Parts: sequence; C-alpha cells; structure tokens
Amino acid sequence: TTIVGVKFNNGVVIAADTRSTQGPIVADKNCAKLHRISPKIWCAGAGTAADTEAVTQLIGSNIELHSLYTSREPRVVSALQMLKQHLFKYQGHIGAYLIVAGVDPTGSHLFSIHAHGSTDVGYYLSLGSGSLAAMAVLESHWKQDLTKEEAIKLASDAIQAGIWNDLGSGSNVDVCVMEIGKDAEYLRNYLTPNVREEKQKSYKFPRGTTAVLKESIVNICD
Amino acid sequence: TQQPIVTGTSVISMKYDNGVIIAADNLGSYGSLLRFNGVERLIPVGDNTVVGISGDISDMQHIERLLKDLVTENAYDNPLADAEEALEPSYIFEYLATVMYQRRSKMNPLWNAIIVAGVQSNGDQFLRYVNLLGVTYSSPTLATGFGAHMANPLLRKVVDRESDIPKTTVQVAEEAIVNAMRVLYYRDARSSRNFSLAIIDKNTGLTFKKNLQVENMKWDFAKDIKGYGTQKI
Amino acid sequence: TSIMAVTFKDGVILGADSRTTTGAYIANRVTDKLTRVHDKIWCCRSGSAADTQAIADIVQYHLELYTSQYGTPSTETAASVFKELCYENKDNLTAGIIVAGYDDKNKGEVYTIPLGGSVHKLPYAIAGSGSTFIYGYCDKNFRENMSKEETVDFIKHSLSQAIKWDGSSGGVIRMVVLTAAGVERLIFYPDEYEQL
Amino acid sequence: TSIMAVTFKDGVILGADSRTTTGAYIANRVTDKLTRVHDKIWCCRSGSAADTQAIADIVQYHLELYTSQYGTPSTETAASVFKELCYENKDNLTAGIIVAGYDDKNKGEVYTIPLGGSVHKLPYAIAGSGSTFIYGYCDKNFRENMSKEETVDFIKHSLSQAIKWDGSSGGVIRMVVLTAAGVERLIFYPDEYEQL
Amino acid sequence: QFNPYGDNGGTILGIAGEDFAVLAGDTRNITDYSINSRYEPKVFDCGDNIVMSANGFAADGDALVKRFKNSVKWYHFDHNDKKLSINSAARNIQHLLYGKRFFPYYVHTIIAGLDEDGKGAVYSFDPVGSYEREQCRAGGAAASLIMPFLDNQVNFKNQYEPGTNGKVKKPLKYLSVEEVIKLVRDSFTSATERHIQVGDGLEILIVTKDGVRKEFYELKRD
Amino acid sequence: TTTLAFRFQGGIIVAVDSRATAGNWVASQTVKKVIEINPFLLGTMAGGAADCQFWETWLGSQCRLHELREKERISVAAASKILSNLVYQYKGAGLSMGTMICGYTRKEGPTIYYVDSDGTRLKGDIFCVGSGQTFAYGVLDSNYKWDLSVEDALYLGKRSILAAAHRDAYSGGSVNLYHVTEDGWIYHGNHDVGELFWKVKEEEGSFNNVIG
Amino acid sequence: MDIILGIRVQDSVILASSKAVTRGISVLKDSDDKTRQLSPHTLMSFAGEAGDTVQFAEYIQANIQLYSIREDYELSPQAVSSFVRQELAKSIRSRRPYQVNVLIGGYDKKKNKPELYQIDYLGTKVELPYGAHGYSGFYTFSLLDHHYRPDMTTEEGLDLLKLCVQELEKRMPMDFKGVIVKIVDKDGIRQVDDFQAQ
Amino acid sequence: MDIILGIRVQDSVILASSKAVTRGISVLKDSDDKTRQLSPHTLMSFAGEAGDTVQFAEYIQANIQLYSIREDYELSPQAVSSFVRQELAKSIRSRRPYQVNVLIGGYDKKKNKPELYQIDYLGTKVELPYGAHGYSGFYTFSLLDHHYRPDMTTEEGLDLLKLCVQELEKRMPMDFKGVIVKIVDKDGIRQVDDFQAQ
Amino acid sequence: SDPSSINGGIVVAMTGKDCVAIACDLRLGSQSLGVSNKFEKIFHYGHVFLGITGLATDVTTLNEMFRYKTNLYKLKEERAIEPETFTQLVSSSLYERRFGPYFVGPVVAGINSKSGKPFIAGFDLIGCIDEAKDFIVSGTASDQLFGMCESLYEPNLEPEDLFETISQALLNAADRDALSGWGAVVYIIKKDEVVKRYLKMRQD
Ligand SMILES: */C1=C\C(=O)NCC[C@H](O)C[C@H](NC(=O)[C@@H](NC(=O)/C=C/C=C/CCCCCCC)[C@@H](C)O)C(=O)N[C@H]1C
Ligand SMILES: */C1=C\C(=O)NCC[C@H](O)C[C@H](NC(=O)[C@@H](NC(=O)/C=C/C=C/CCCCCCC)[C@@H](C)O)C(=O)N[C@H]1C
Repeated sequence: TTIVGVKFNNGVVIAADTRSTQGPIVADKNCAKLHRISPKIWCAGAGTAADTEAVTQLIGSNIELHSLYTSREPRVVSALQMLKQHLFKYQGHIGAYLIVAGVDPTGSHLFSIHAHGSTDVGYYLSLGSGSLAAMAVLESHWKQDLTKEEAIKLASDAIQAGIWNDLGSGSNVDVCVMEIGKDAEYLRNYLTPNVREEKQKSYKFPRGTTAVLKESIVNICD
Repeated sequence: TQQPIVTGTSVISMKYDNGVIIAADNLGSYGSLLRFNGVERLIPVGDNTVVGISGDISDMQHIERLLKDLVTENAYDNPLADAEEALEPSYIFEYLATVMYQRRSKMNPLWNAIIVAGVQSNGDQFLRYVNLLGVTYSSPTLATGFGAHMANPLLRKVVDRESDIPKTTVQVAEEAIVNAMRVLYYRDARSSRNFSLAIIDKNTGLTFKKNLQVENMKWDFAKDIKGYGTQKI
Repeated sequence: TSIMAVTFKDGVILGADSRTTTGAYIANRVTDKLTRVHDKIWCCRSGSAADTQAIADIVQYHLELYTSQYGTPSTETAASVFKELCYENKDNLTAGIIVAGYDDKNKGEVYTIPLGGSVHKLPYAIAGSGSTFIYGYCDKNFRENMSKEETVDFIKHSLSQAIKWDGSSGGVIRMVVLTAAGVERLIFYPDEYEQL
Repeated sequence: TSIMAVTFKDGVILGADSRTTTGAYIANRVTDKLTRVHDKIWCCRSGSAADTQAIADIVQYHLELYTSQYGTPSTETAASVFKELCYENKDNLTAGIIVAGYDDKNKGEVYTIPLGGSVHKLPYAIAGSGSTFIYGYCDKNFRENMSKEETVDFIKHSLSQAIKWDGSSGGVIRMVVLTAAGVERLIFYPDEYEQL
Repeated sequence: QFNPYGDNGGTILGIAGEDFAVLAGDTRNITDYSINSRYEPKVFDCGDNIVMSANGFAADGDALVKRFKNSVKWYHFDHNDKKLSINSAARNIQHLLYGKRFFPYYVHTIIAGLDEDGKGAVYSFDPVGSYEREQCRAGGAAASLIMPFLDNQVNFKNQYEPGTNGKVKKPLKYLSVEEVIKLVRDSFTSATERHIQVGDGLEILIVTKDGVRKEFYELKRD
Repeated sequence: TTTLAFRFQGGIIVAVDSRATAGNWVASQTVKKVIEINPFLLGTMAGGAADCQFWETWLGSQCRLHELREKERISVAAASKILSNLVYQYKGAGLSMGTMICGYTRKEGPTIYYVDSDGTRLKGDIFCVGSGQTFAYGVLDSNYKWDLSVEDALYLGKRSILAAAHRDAYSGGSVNLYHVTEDGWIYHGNHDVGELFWKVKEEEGSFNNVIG
Repeated sequence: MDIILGIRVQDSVILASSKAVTRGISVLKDSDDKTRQLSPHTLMSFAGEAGDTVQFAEYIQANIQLYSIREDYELSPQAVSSFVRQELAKSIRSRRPYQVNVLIGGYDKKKNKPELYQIDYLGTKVELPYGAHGYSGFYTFSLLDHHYRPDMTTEEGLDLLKLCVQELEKRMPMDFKGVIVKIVDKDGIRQVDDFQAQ
Repeated sequence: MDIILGIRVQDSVILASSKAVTRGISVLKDSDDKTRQLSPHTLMSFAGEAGDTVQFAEYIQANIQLYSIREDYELSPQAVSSFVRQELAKSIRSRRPYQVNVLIGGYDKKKNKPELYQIDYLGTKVELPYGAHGYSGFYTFSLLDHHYRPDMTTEEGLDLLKLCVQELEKRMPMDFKGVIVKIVDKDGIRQVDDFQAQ
Repeated sequence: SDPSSINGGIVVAMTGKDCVAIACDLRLGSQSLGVSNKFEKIFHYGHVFLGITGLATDVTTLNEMFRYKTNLYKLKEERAIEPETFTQLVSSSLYERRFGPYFVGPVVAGINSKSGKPFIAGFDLIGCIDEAKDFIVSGTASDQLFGMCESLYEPNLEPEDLFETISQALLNAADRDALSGWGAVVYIIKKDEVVKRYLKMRQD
C-alpha cells in the first residue's frame, strides 16, 4: 500500500494505490483505500484493510451523528481525536495507519494516525509499504504554495513511486481533492497505468467438454 | 555467525551514457551513536573501478586489504599490469563475489553489501551488487540498505530501462545522485551530511570527490508546524 | 529524542529536537515535542509518541477542568497529574516527561518524570536518547539565573551536541520561553546550530 | 570504565579511572588500566579485564620479538597487532582498546580499536562505559596541539565528569605522558578532580 | 542468528514439444518487497543443447548452474568432446544436488533439451536431487498458479470429447512451438496479475536440433 | 504415498502409487515409486523421495559390483543389509526412507525385506509402507490367501492401492504393478487412479458411498 | 485413541465401542460402555478426554430427556444431532472446551429410516453410512469402502463389523479389550451380548 | 517397551520375548525374535532403539564367535556378560550411544550352573534369579517375588512364566503378540515352539 | 495447526452475460484422512448464494447464522435481501468477531432482482470485502484457482460457456491440491432459473 497527503495553496489532496494482498498473492487488483468520513473529510488507509475500513466507518458514523447534534460542519480535528483515542484504546491491535484530511469552517488540514494512536501534522505525508518510495518523491518535489494541479501531480507521482518500486503496491491511482471553498472531488481510478495486454489465445472451451454426473433445477421462489 | 558492530549505511549508484557514478556518506555508526566521521566507504581499485562498501566496518577494512593485495599481486610477473593485463572491474567483482559466497557457506560471513562500479577495457559500464549471502545482481541503478528503498525510486526515474542510459549525461546523473544523497539524509537516522562521490567515465577516467556536503535543504516550513493535532501555539 | 528545560532569571525555557524515528527511518523530521498543557505550563515529551501524546491530552483535559473550578493551577500541580498518570500506569507506558511552567511567585520551575513515574524538581533537566551524551557538558555549563540569551545559548549548544552524537535526534531545535512577558516560540535550523 | 588518549604539541597523554566492578561491587578501586606494550607505546584498556590483559600480554610479547629482529616498531604497528588479535577473535573477546604512542617523526599518535575489531586513527579518543557521558563535552573542549598543561586539564576535566555520571567508573584518575622527554606517570585523587 | 539462506522470487517454466523444448522464466529479482533488478537472466545455455535454470535463492542458483557447466566442460575433456546427453545431464545434476543433502541448494531446478531420439525433453529436480522427466513443469514462486493451467492446456486434463457423455477423453494431439509459446506468455501474464514477485520481463529459450534460440517479452512492472 | 508388497504362491506382488507432495501441494502424480535395482530385485519408495531414489540407485551399483566380484547374483537378504547398514551410518542425520527390498533367488525363493532409515530391517510376507499404509492393510489383510492366482493376487494389489489412494490425500495419481518370479520381475502396467476408480466402482459395486 | 465405530445398514444403525479403559501403564477396566441412550430410539457413543467424555454425554442426555418429558414427544435423530453439534460449537470457543468426539445413531420413527451422525469436539458434523473417531477410521474405512452396501441387513452389517474389529485387533498397537455392540432400529436399542465370538 | 523377561531355574535359564514389532500406528510383525545366540550355551535377548538394537547384538555376537574360533574354547557366561557391560559402558559416554537393554542367559559348562544377567544401555550389570527390561518388570517382579524357588525345574519355571505372560496380557496397554520362549542348559539352546497354548 | 487447513475445500464464483456461477468441491477431511465426499459449501437465502470455505464447524455455524438473519430480514423488510446488502451483512458479521474470528473465506454470488445486474464478492476471515467484476476464489487451493481463472476467464460468457470455464478452473485447481476434490457441484444462475450440476472428477 502507498498512500500520500499533500497540502496546496487552497486545500489538501490525498492519493493511494489500489492493490490489496495476502502474503505474495494479490487479493484485490483494484480496491479503494480512500475513505469518506464526512463529505469533506476523507481518510487514506494502510495496514490491515478490514481495520482501516471498519475504524473509518465507526468514526464516520459518530461524526455524522455529532454533526447533526451540533448543527455544525464536521472538523478534521474531531475525526483525528476520535480516531486516535480509539486506536490508543486498543493498544495497537487494530492495524490502522491513516492519513486523514479535509476542509472545514477552520481551514484545510492534513494529519496522519499510527495504529498505536500517535498523530502527526504536516504539508506532505505518506504511509504504507510504499511509504519510502513516495516520501522520496515528496522530499524531492514538494515546495511551499503549490497549486491544485501541482499538488495532484506531486501526489499522483508519489503514489506511482510506490506502484512501480514497491511489490506491495500497484495497479491504479485514486485521488481526492478537497478545496477550501468547493465540494470535495473523489477521483476513483484517476490513473490506470496497468491494463493487462490482450491474451495470446481464447480459452473458451467447446461445450460438452466437462463431464457431468447429475443435473437439476433449484427453487428460489418461496 | 557474527553480528555487525560499527556500521556503514547506504551506498548508491547508477550508470550514465559514458560511465558510472557511486556515492556513500562518511559515517561509521555504532548503534545509534554516530561515533566515527572520517570513514571513506568508497574503495578505488586501480582507476577504472570503485568498490563501495556498507555494513560492518571491520569487515570492510578487511575487504579493503584484500583489494589492495589483489592489485599488488596482479603486478607480479606482469609486464602489462598497467595495460592489457590490468585489473578489470569484472575480475574484481567476481573475486569478491566468490569470497562473499564462500564465507556465507562457511557460516562466517563478511557482514556487508557491496557495489562494484567501473568501466571495462572495451568501454562498457560495470555495475554489480553482492552481499553477505553471496547474492548478486545488476540493474541500471543499484543501492544498498536504505538507498534500496529511497534512492532507487529516484534514480530509476532518470534511467528506467536500458535504452535510457545513452540518453543520460554526467550532469543529469551526478545531479540525481546528489539529490538522492540529500533525501537519505532527511529520512535515514544513521546517515551523515558529508559524503564521497566518484565518477568513472570511459573518457575522463576516475574522478574521486571527497568531503561533499548535503546542501539546499528545505527546513523553513518547520516553523509553521506546532503541536500534533489540536494545539495552535 | 533530545529534550531539556532550564530555569533562569526571568522564568524558564524548553527545548527539543524534532526527530521521531521508527527504527532507522525518520518518520517525522519536523516534529514538535513541546506540548502546551496550560497558558504557562508546558512539557517536553520523550518515549512513546502515542503514550506521551495520550498522557498529555489527558493532563490538558484535567487542568482545563481544574481551572473552571478552582482557578489557575500551579506548575507543581500539573507535574502531579502527570506523575499520577505515569506512576499508576507504569506497566503500560513508556514516557519520559519534563514539566516546566512559569509562575509569578515562583518564577520558573522544572519537574522531570522519568520512566518509573517518580517526580524530580530541579534547576534544569535533560532527557531522551540524546540526553546521555550531554550530561558532562550541561553539568559543566549550566549556571543558575542566567539571562534569556545565556539560557537560549546553553540550550542551543547542549542540544546541538546531543543531535550530533545521537542518531535518534536531529532536524530543527525548537524552544519555548516562559516568562511574565508571555510565551515565545523559537526555532533554529541545522545550518545554524551545526556550526557551533 | 572511562578511558581516553589525547595528542598534543609535545606528543600524547593517556588517562583512565581505576574502577573495575563485578556487578555493583567494586572489585578493585585502585586499578591501573594504563598498560605498557613498548617503551613509548602504551594502551588504555576497557571491556573484559581478562580479555584485555591477555591481549595486552600477547602484544607485548610480539613487539618484544619484533624489536629483537627489526628494531623499534611504530605506533601504527602496535595498533596493527592489537587490531589483528581483536578482529580475528571478535567472537570470544570483549575488549575496547585505545593505542597511543610517541614517535620522534610523528610526535603523538592515537588509535582506537572498538568492539568490532576495526581500527581508527584520531587526534584523541574516548572509550569505556563512562565515555558516553562526555561525548558532547570533549567535542566542545578538545583542540589540536594543546600544551602539556592544557591537555592534562582537558583529560582531568573530561574524566572527572565521566566518573561523576557513570557508576562503573571512579577511584583515582591516572595519566601517562608520552613525549621525547620520556614517560611520566600522573595520579589525581577524588578530593581534587571532584571539585572541578 | 545468521541465516545463510534467502529468497529472490522468480518463477520458471519448461515445456517439451515433439522435436523441440522451451525453458522460460521471468527476469525479476527481488528481496522482500524491493525489486533488485527488472532484468537479471535466469535461464542459461549450458552447451550441448541443454538449457537450465535453478530458481529460488539466487546465490545457490548460480553456484549450481556454474558447477554444472563446469561438469560439462570436463565431460568434454574426459570423453573426447562427446556430447552430454540430456538424461546424463539429469543424472549428473542429481548428484550435484544430493551431494549437499545436508546443507541443500535452496533451488528448484529445471533443464530442457532433446533426447537421443530428437524428441523434446524436460527434467525437473528436488532441492535435494529427486528428479523426473516430464512433458511440462513450472517451478518457483508462482508454480502453484501456472501448473494447474498447464495440466489443462498441455495434457488436456479433465477435458472430454463433446457429446460422448464424458466417456472419451480428449486426444493428446501434440503442440507446436508457436502454440507452446502462447501458453508461456499467457502463463506469465496471468501469473504476473496475482503474484507480486512475478513481472518485468519474460525470457524464453527454445531448443531445437538446430541449436538454442532466445525470445523476450516484457511483463508489467508494478 | 502407499506402497505394498506381499508373498504368495505365484511369487511376489508389488504395487505403489505415484503421488509426490510438498505440504498440501501435489508436486507430481507421475513419480516412479518402484526402483528397478536389477532384473531380479525391486525397491519401493516411501518417505523422502530423493533419499530413496538416490540411495536405492546406489544400492543397484553396489549389487552389480558384488556380482562382478563374486560371479554370482546377490541375495535379497544381503542387498537389504547393504541398504540397511548404509542408512544406519546416517542414523540421526535426518534421512527419511521406508522401503521394501523384494526379490527371488533360487536359494531363498520369494523374499521381502522392510528397511527404514531408523535402521529397522525386517523380513516378512506382507508389508505396507507409506502415509496410506493402513488403508492398504485394511483391504489386503482381509483378502489375502497364499493360494491366490497370479491374476487374482495382481488385482488385490492394484485394488489395495486404490483403497489407499481414495482415503489418503497424500496418495494417488496412478498404480504401478510388478510380479516377482525367479526369472525376474514383470511389469504389469500403470493404472491411472482417475479411471481405475470409476471402473472398479461400476464393475465391483464398491465405493458405494461416492456418487457416480 | 479408543475404538468408536458406527455403521448404518438397511433398517438399523450399529455402534461398536472398545471396552478397555487404560490409565498410563495399567488397563483398569475391560468392560466399559462408552455410550449413552438419549431417547428410546437414539444412542450416542463417545470418546475423548478423561472427564469431559462422560460429563458431556450425560449433560446431553439430561437435556434430551427433558425435551421428551416437556413435549411428550421424541426428537428426531437429526434434531438431536443438531442440538449436539451446537453444544460443541459453543464449547470450542469457550474457556475450557470439551474434548469429546461422538457418534450418534438413531431410528427416525417418522421417516422410518436409521441415521448415523459423526461429530467432533470442534462441532464438525457429518452424516455417514459408516464412520469412526480416533485412528480406527484409518484401517476400517477402506474395508467398508469395499464391502459396504446400503441394503445390507442387520446381520450382514454385524458381519461387516466383525470384519473391521478383526483388522483392528490385527494391526492396531493397543489392546482395546474387544468391543460392545448395539443395534438401533424401529423397535429401539438392544445390545448384542454375543459378539465376543459371533 | 517390548517384553524382555528372564528366569533362572535349577538347571537352565528361560528367556521370554515379545513377538510384536509396531511402528507408530501399525503392528508390522507378530513373529519377531528379539534374540541372538552368542555361543552354543549363551543366549542374549535385547530391546531398545530401532537400529541400535540389532546392530549391537550382532556386533557382540561376531566378537564372541571370533573369540571362540581364536581360542577354540567357549567363554563362560559371566565373562561374556563382562564383555558386554564393557561395550555399553563405552557406548554410554561416546558420541552417539547405543540405546539397547539386554538379558544374557547361559549355562556355565564348567560350574555346571545356569546364569542370568541383566544389563542396560548405561552399562549397569546385575546378576539375578529372574529379571526384565522395560515396564514388564513392573507387573512380573511381584509375581516371581512370590512364586519363585531356586530348585524349580525347567517345567515349573515354564509355568511360572506362563503365569507372568498372563498377568502381562491382562494389565498391559499394548498388544505384544505373545512371546517366544527359549531354554538354555547343559545341552544348549532350544526354543519352546509350543507356548502359544502350553 | 492452521485452522483454515484442517478440513480443506474450495469455492469459486464467476460472472457471465446476465448470469453468475458459483462452484465448490465436496471434500471434508481431517488432515490427510478423507471423511466425507458430500460436504457442500454453497448455500442460498432467496436468490442470493453464499459459498463458505475454511474450518467446517464455522462453515456450518455461519450458514445457520445467515439463514437466521436473512429470515428475520424478510419478515421485517417484507422482501428478500439483495446481494449487495447481504455482502455488507456478511462483512459486519465477520468483523464483529475481529479478535477471535471464524476461520472461513466467504464468497457471495447473485443477480440483483431489481437491477438484473450480476454480483459476486469475496471476504477475508475478518470481513474485508473484495467486490470483483470477473471472479472470486477461496479455499486451500486458491492459488491454483487464481492461475486457472486469470487465464481461462473472459467477459460476458454465456451460461453454457461460463459453465465449461468455471468447471475447468475448479477441476484442474482441485487436482493440484491434496485437500480439495472428491466431487464437485456447479451452480449456474440466471434471472429466472438456477441449474445445479454435479461434476465427474478424480477421487484420489
Ligand atoms: C495496504 C498494504 C500495506 O500497507 N502493507 C502490506 C501488508 C498488509 O498488512 C496487507 C493487507 N492485507 C489484508 O488486509 C488482507 N487481510 C488480512 O490481512 C487479514 C488478517 C486477519 C487477521 C485475523 C487474526 C486475528 C487474531 C486476533 C487474536 C486476538 C486482504 C485479504 O484484505 C493489505 O493489503 N493492506 C493494504 C490496504
Ligand atoms: C510418499 C509420501 C509419504 O510417504 N510421506 C509424506 C512426506 C514425504 O516426506 C514427502 C515426499 N516429498 C518429497 O520428497 C518432495 N521433495 C521435498 O520435499 C524436498 C524437500 C527439500 C527440503 C530442503 C529445503 C528446500 C527449500 C527450497 C526453497 C526453494 C517432492 C517434490 O519430491 C514424498 O512425496 N514422498 C512420497 C514418495
């Protein structure tokens, strides 16, 4: 997994790869590692997929109920405190590594939460097995005051650094742009640089090839 | 079966259109204590080959003596020791590769990762890796330790496939390598600001640069970062 | 990590590096290990990031409530709440905390809470992995009631050395000045303290 | 143990504490960790007493034989024999050795042989358990080509601090001055270096 | 403690035709989640029309190939340049391998060539020497992915004559070189999809009475 | 792996499967678990593949050397002790092999020797070695009579392996038959369990449980 | 382990169970009945850990008898076997699990057919023509795989059994002191007190 | 373990030894002879590790036969037992020791008396009226402690044995497939081929 | 030791033209010993199918659980549950046991009664969802199934072709796995009918 966060002049952007694995086998060639906590607070997650998903929803659910109760837009620091306090409560057993971002009544924000519960803050971050490949690109191209387009490029490239160079990462690039004044835009499969080449032959078997022992219809109507 | 004690970190390198470049910082760590600072981990053997070593320093010092002896020895009864029968990078590698695998096979390894960089007599660029297990391989770019994770992704952007080598100049190449050395200084907790760099060009020969330093580091934004989430001041 | 807090004529100053590593990888190079628990009571965090952040966040909550009910808390009190959390949970915590605050009657005060969870009040205190390399230096250079400048220098030197030797430290040196005048944030870059 | 060797204008000086402990018990409080391997080549011993004594005794034998056959050995050579023993037997040795000698052409020289068995030539070198506490101090106070007095003071201060913090060090501070003039033994008692 | 062994991934495949044989392998060399090289040949021409590949721990793989070639050299010196038969080569390799039965070469090796009748031949070994002659065989990281495919497309397993009520098994018509190269490319593009250690390049060696030829195809680099 | 060998009127019957595994992974269904030591001797492979294939080929060499030297075909009792003593020299090193040395010498008649890497050497009439041994014993034990026709004995063998190939996950592939007479042994084909199972089910009515 | 065998013929289920009870070096008993009747037409054989074994069986017994009294009706074998699989599946993830394997054989008076169920301490349940727990299966499954037919009579089945018990006494390491056999059918549960030479 | 028993009566020594050879789950043989004749009037029974067992016995055999040929004389049992204790006492402190326990029974043609020796893999040797290796001793020593008399005849002794073999089949866990008995006396070594019902 | 490898078995689901297929083997063993050749791993609740590989006891338990849940669901929602919803139910049901999971690998297959769209999805033991558009694999021979599918498979096969393809993938995969086989069953699902066929394969 390769996930990144990049702040630009008027917002923040997060990106990720789309490969999921178990050992050396690719489980999902195109899974979504970008999670929506609230309309304008998205979280990118590495670690144990089922955990980032679950923990993301739980806090997402509570932030929605909280939002409704207070009649105020959700804050990213709210997601950050609910998340970290949850992870810390579980002594690190919930394998979630998250980069949470978004905009709210107080500006644009960029954080990262580690499975044990500690949080960081900055203009660019990365987590996952592709962590280092990406950071290498960010430490080489990040500059203060990026434009929305430069940030997406940087973010997108950092993710690519992982796809190619990291065995745990691959497939496509997912991006999500959160600009201070507009609606957040989720760009699923922003980049698809790994389309399989057409197979050399068709393996459509001639009917009757498989030997059957018995047959029957099944009843679905109650 | 030993355990490294005083160690050297990353050794990175790549090859351009006319030769190769290789660099390594001048640190000799002892655990987390950055104990020694005048360590040259770039061993030139002759003037067409540079051997960069990382891992256990005492073993490196030992591989160094082996290299010097390999040179002293090649001269013996060799009227062309400085010509047609001089040491080629490929010989030096194959030798170390041998020594490395024999030592792992005896359960008493030389705790190192090595990259032999140079130019063959026919002009060809030589870049190959070997570590304490005797494992070897080649690629337009090679790095050991941390450099394998951070440096490669960068250098590979310059020379991704073979066809990219002829298109790469020494400036472009030396540049990438120096930038990579900076990135490693940003994230490798066992690195130093000072390093050594070397270029083995089929035309200009061996240019060995010492005492370089990591420059142009971005730190200013560090002031706008307070607290770890909700703190404001 | 390299952290220290020094008292002087006008109050107190806190200093820290900004490196947080996970193994040999520098997870964050611009970290802020200088945390605010009250207006003029801050702390220096060493040990587990998650553990110290969680403890800090709790102490801040307690002091905010302490205030609402009984007014401004003393630095000694903030040290007590830290010490309480640290001692009572010693078996699941890896936190070395330095507590420094500015009082109008007591001027500057420094409390150090080591791994056991015990509390120690001192003129100054160093802590963190890099602190071991500057024990001899600090002991030989610290002086009581130095001026803001003499103190900002004592800290800048001490930490530059700690960062020099300890690979678990580095980045920029951050400071926080606490006096009657208010709260001042300071930052020094490698290019400056490296050549001292 | 706290040991160091510093080169200066007239040659070199070796210093050490005199404490050898077995656990928390101080087995010997008046130990001499300053060993003679040749007329003007000495060493500082840290690590296992049995390991360093045995290695020293062997180097001395080798240098005595070296002489008989090829005359006076260089300081670099004495360092080589030490390094040879230490590297070749790394798996059964716990010895940190500092080699210092006075030459007429090279003046003062210092070689340090750390646990791995590697060799390092330097202007000065510290080693031993207490050495960690004075890394920052020594780096900030050492200067090249100091005078015999400036050097005897640099060492006296550095070691008094190491002894201060490290419980594995203490007793008296011993020194050995190596110059063209000859060999001089120095000793300083607690009552003196403690109040520096 | 010191672990003398390692894993450099890779996967090899060998198929034998009627008058030819092929031995292919990806050209990726890895260590954990890092890629050491996108191109590091793994299949070699040892002479006397014998192609070989020892896959697994590269250091042991090279040591073995090297030792075998050295065996072929002396075979010539000893028996007046007599050609080393593929079956003899097989027996010799078994001794090379078993010679280290108590400190094994961590490799799964395969060799291909032509028998003394001019028919294609493939031989595969145990890390300790057990060997069998076979029609086709995959070895290495993604062997478990390729083998099933091969039993189906190369030996028509579980395939029957349509209509015959699964009573007449499909005939063992034999494959040509063109058809075999297809199953090789498809085998590797498919393996590259689900195995993180397979990719970058596909080097194929074809052995015919006329000698040894090479074909190369790229594979995704993610 | 399932391998059996029993003695009877018509001499000796030897049957084995051909499945080779590495965990739950089926490496091969085409392994030859019968090593043909020579025209009059047979070896069975159970335990480590290489250990058997190698050391048994080695045994063949030793036997041949004995005959050149003694101008007289080696006895089964002796060929079994050579393997036995070799293997015992390595006791503790980890060799893994359970095998049966089968033969017919004018001096001993049909003879079967069990030899494992433990150092155990046993002479007997019926032996089943392998992870599927109990399944073959079941079938074999209850249908054995010294008075079996060379044809009925051959079938009992083939069928005993079928039984084991079914229940045991580590056994399978195909069945290999051998008939041991004094003139030497006679191969009796390779029987793919794939087809042999169905055939036997239909013709015999057994394996009634399985749905066909 | 112990010998726990079960075979379902045409109109009945037969259960064979070793009579030995060994504890370390000594065989303490040669007449042990490793079985419990759950209802007039349902019998359950069991083998496993020293205490768990009986405590579980009796517990299951008590509950099925209670259901009978409360409902004045006898639960079908299938249902009884479902209750048991459930109890074990709970046990498997509890603090201290029951290490007991059981064979359940009963005659469904409503379907008028015999049924055999095999359930292990994990809560694994499967319905079979014949089954066994422990190592017994290892030598008997091939025998039955060979000589079994669904329409066999109780007599034919009792012979097939004797065949199995014979192979077991021949190839099995332990002396299990013979078996106790029981038949379950439309008329209930009865024991074949003459198998020690039938 | 295996059954290795030995009893010395008035004018002979009797050795009983289990006939079973089990390997894990299967009893591979029921007719195994765990004994070796060292000389015309000396027999040795053994039990222990799979390979060691036979390799040691045959090795000891070869050496005693060699002494006989070289000296054209038959070593007394006592002497043969001293040679064996020595061989094991060497083995015990060697690289890979022999794990074999043995019973040595012979008739001293010079003293005209039967003798029984018990020696364990450690090289512990003791002379006894009756002895055993493995667990067998546990149930048979009290029987013999009770019913043994020095002047018993070979017939009386063979009965006392049958008594022991019976207790062993009753209380021992394992099915050892009966025993093979042998008598050693002034006339040599002979086997009682009729004990499977004597 | 490894729970997911005590009993064995495999399941695979594929999508074709306006149809979905799901198949499984019939083995149930205890290590090397084969115990039953009638242990099916496919179940259905309404028009939704669920394949469950792993520790048999858990395979049974989850089936009884989802029966229970889908039942009450129909009683309250007054309609049959859909594939997409059922997937979510399975996922949360599994993650509910995050720190002591059921050692299973569920596979969901069905056509959405309202949209007519084919749907298949896989889960890891703690509920992580994988919603593919081509195929899902599960079981002790999953690596093999992956190689088989990644090759054989192609989009929009017809019910008659998809049958051949999914049967070939299953069969050849199972034959390279000592813990799978002993029979197999294949379900072909269309918006109107469902055909269940049993396959002929090796029994070793
Ligand atoms: C990002 C990749 C990454 O960041 N690192 C690589 C390794 C990563 O952990 C792999 C991860 N794979 C999965 O999440 C898979 N599922 C599981 O790993 C499930 C583990 C279950 C453990 C249960 C046992 C609990 C015992 C509790 C005792 C109290 C696949 C199938 O989703 C991954 O791909 N991560 C990506 C997002
Ligand atoms: C009979 C099966 C049987 O009787 N018992 C099952 C166990 C038996 O030992 C397995 C045997 N299989 C093999 O010999 C296989 N080869 C190996 O297992 C080789 C192992 C080497 C180990 C050293 C570590 C190497 C790591 C390499 C990493 C790249 C097959 C493939 O020959 C078997 O099936 N026996 C049959 C006859």
